Amino acid sequence: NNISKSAIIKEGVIIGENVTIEDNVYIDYGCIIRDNVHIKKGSFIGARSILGEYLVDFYNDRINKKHPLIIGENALIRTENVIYGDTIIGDNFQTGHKVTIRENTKIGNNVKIGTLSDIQHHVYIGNYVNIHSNVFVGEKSIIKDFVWLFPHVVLTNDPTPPSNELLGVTIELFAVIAARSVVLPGIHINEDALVGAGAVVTKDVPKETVVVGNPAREICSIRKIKNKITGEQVYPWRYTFKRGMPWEETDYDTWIKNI
Amino acid sequence: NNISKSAIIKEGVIIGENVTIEDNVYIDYGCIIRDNVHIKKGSFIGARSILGEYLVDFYNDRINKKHPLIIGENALIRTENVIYGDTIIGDNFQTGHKVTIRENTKIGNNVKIGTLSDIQHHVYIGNYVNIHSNVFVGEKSIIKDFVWLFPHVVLTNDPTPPSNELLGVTIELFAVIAARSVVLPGIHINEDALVGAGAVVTKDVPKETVVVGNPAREICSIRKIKNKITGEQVYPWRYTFKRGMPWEETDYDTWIKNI
Amino acid sequence: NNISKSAIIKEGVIIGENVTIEDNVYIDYGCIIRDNVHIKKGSFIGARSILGEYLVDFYNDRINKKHPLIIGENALIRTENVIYGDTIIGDNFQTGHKVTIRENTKIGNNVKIGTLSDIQHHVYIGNYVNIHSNVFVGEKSIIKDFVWLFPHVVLTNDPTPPSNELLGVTIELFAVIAARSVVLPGIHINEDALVGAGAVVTKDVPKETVVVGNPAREICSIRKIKNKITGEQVYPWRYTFKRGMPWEETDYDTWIKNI
Ligand SMILES: CC(C)(COP(=O)(O)OP(=O)(O)OC[C@H]1O[C@@H](n2cnc3c(N)ncnc32)[C@H](O)[C@@H]1OP(=O)(O)O)[C@@H](O)C(=O)NCCC(=O)NCCS
Ligand SMILES: CC(C)(COP(=O)(O)OP(=O)(O)OC[C@H]1O[C@@H](n2cnc3c(N)ncnc32)[C@H](O)[C@@H]1OP(=O)(O)O)[C@@H](O)C(=O)NCCC(=O)NCCS
Ligand SMILES: CC(C)(COP(=O)(O)OP(=O)(O)OC[C@H]1O[C@@H](n2cnc3c(N)ncnc32)[C@H](O)[C@@H]1OP(=O)(O)O)[C@@H](O)C(=O)NCCC(=O)NCCS
Ligand SMILES: Cc1cn([C@H]2C[C@H](O)[C@@H](COP(=O)(O)OP(=O)(O)O[C@H]3O[C@H](C)[C@H](O)[C@H](N)[C@H]3O)O2)c(=O)[nH]c1=O
Ligand SMILES: Cc1cn([C@H]2C[C@H](O)[C@@H](COP(=O)(O)OP(=O)(O)O[C@H]3O[C@H](C)[C@H](O)[C@H](N)[C@H]3O)O2)c(=O)[nH]c1=O
Ligand SMILES: Cc1cn([C@H]2C[C@H](O)[C@@H](COP(=O)(O)OP(=O)(O)O[C@H]3O[C@H](C)[C@H](O)[C@H](N)[C@H]3O)O2)c(=O)[nH]c1=O
Repeated sequence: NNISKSAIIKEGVIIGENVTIEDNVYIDYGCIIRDNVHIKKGSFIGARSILGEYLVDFYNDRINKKHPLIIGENALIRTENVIYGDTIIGDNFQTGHKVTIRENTKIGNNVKIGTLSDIQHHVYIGNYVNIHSNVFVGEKSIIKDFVWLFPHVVLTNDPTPPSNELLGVTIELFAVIAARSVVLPGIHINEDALVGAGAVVTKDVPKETVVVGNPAREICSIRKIKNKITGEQVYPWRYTFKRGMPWEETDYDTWIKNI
Repeated sequence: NNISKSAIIKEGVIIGENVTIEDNVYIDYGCIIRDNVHIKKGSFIGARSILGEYLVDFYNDRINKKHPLIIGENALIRTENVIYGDTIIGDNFQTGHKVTIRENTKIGNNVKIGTLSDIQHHVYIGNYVNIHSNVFVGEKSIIKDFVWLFPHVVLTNDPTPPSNELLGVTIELFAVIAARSVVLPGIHINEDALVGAGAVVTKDVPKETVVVGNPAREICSIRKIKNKITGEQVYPWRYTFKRGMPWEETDYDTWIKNI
Repeated sequence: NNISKSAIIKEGVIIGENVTIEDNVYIDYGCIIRDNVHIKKGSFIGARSILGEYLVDFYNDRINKKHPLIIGENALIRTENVIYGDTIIGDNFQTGHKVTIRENTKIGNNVKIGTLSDIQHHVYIGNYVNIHSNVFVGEKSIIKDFVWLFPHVVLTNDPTPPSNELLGVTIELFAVIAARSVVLPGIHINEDALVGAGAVVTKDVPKETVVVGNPAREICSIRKIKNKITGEQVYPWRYTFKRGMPWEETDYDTWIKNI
């Protein structure tokens, strides 16, 4: 192991082998840090979380194989998060409570995953992605930058279950999936699209389009939407909302010029 | 601190500062009692729960600020509940497992919150409220006395997400929201209304009215409903159901005369 | 107690009385094994799980009554599962994380229950049943062999809530309930039926029938369904899918001849 003198490791913490904990990481009461886990500088790991959780192969003979987990700098991981090995999480990651993240998954920077969320294996999550409470993200899902998944959203992948050939969902830049929506396997949700709350999305959703219902149906251009309090046009949301975004201190247009 | 000699504190328990535990409180294995938490007499706190959980400001510099949490008398809090500071919970509170309750929230007396439920910040819950399994209660929601939220209900608050101006839902006295229903932001569910299972509630629901569907539509007066086993009129439910209610030992009419 | 010399009991484990742990059982960090729990040979019990969790009667006077829990051979129980007393689980059981299983419940062999699932009391689950992530199974539900419940499915039981007379759902052999579906009380889902994702099932679903929508409506024979990748007829699924099934090494027809 390699643990920094500035790291704060509370009691009850259990540490395995081939563990690297950088500078100013704080590991709260009772976490279990299994083998092959690397936590980058400045991170906070919440009470009782279990990092580098066992992949299936461990159970064959109870011998833990090597499946490195890396968590980027300055994470703010809340209590009891369970994160599998063979996964990579970028910088400035934040979570709510009791989140579960599987193996062979990649999560970008400045991503937020809320309480109870369940990220399966072989998932791709980009940067500045916001996944709220109890969202189910099935294997093979691809979530592009700036997408928002509201509470209780479920992204599926078996088109005619149970079957052998899975098709993951792809959610393109800035699309928002409102709460309690379920997306069917292999569907493409296009850029700046809006899936209304509770929808059952059975077909691809075209860019800048709003769909609602079971089955979801297109009701209009996202541009038609007016803020309910101020009467202003809302979407694309990048010009009306910037809390926690990279253009927070400027404006989208200037920011995107620079990138 | 101030801990009663009659309190039973199991092992693994971790206690912070400015903690007050009254008489005959029982704190099960491994709970973490962070600073500024007051647990009233007779309460049971389940294994591994974490009380007075850190608000966001702690993370600025890892210095825990003062945000008192008070839990009323005779709570029956199950395992692994996470409850934030700056919140008040009344007497005879009961929970299921792994419930999460945020800050700046107020919960009345004789309230029940089930397994996995997630109560966000700035929520108001009255008395004799029953929230069943895995209900998501968003910030600014106002839940009046005697309301029932069935498993997987989700109360939302961002009308055109992501946006800055939130509108909480208000659920009036005795209304029942059946399972897997989602309520849109700022909706008013009126007294004795019934939201049928799985509904997507997009408009206010008038008193004593039953709505179903996606989007929910009024189908009839709640009074039209017959018990499926006995054929008797069901609603208002206060005259047909009294298990755990304050008129349990009498009758509604006599009881309400007295209050 | 009766604990095998071959059992591996990690630290932090807490064991009560009248506990029997067979040969080659492995109990991971911090589990709490309350009284009257019998874990059969070869089982793995994940970190921080709590087995033989207290029934309601304990709380009367904080005296734990006798409600035996038995877990069959070779379980693979993941972290933080909470399992009540007065319940029986068969052999080769596997779970995801943070699953909750209530009392007076019976679970067969080769059953899988995923992350966050919540099994209430007085539930019946047969063999080779697959319950995926965050499924809510209400009391009195009867789930027959080979049934699949996809993420976020919810089986209800109070027909006109809150009421006193509950009616459990019955899911017959091999039926599949797709994700985010809710089934109303007392409904019968017949053999080899398919409930499409997100459905609101308000009426019995006839054998080999596919229903979709809110409220769910019959759209066709399950036999009409073609695999989306291969174009082949999918159902009954027993002839097209066999991963983890008892006819995995043979074929259904030969297998069922033998049983
Ligand atoms: C997409 C959305 C913004 C559109 O709502 P809207 O602007 O209020 O649409 P309208 O109020 O103009 O209603 C338009 C019509 O579509 C219906 N409708 C609106 N949203 C619907 C939905 N999610 N599902 C089904 N029907 C819907 C309305 O009932 C109305 O139908 P009607 O007048 O014929 O009876 C809204 O459905 C939504 O999803 N809000 C997000 C809630 C959320 O999840 N926030 C994040 C979590 S806090
Ligand atoms: C509101 C409720 C009681 C009405 O159910 P109901 O009395 O069976 O209504 P009916 O059986 O008379 O059916 C009336 C019509 O409305 C439809 N309907 C009933 N409930 C519906 C629902 N929740 N969503 C959509 N449609 C619904 C029925 O299919 C029928 O339609 P149809 O005959 O044209 O095909 C029921 O929907 C419900 O919510 N039960 C609560 C289940 C629950 O969540 N319990 C608590 C958790 S245990
Ligand atoms: C039942 C199911 C297989 C049928 O999907 P399907 O074969 O794609 O049906 P189709 O694509 O031929 O679409 C048929 C029609 O029914 C509609 N439809 C399909 N599934 C629907 C659903 N779940 N709810 C409502 N409508 C649905 C389609 O939109 C189309 O309507 P339209 O053409 O008039 O606009 C699918 O709904 C489903 O449930 N897949 C399972 C997803 C899942 O939960 N997997 C397990 C978790 S990974
Ligand atoms: C900040 C914080 C978050 N969380 C969890 C709760 C949620 O599951 C997840 C995100 O919570 P958050 O307060 O950061 O919420 P936000 O992601 O900021 O979402 C808000 O803004 C959105 C645009 C929408 O308007 C939404 N309705 C609002 O809640 O993280 C905690 O558990 N504790 C915390 O202290
Ligand atoms: C009593 C008890 C409750 N709980 C959790 C389970 C649920 O999430 C929540 C409420 O469970 P509960 O048994 O007290 O159920 P109730 O609130 O009594 O709801 C029942 O009555 C309602 C009218 C409806 O008919 C409903 N379908 C029934 O389950 O608390 C436990 O985890 N363990 C327990 O021992
Ligand atoms: C194997 C495994 C499962 N689990 C949990 C995750 C789920 O909640 C539950 C089942 O996960 P699983 O990988 O065994 O999935 P399966 O039950 O194999 O389901 C797959 O195959 C089905 C036919 C459908 O195509 C489905 N979309 C696929 O995911 O157990 C873990 O937490 N860790 C694990 O390592």
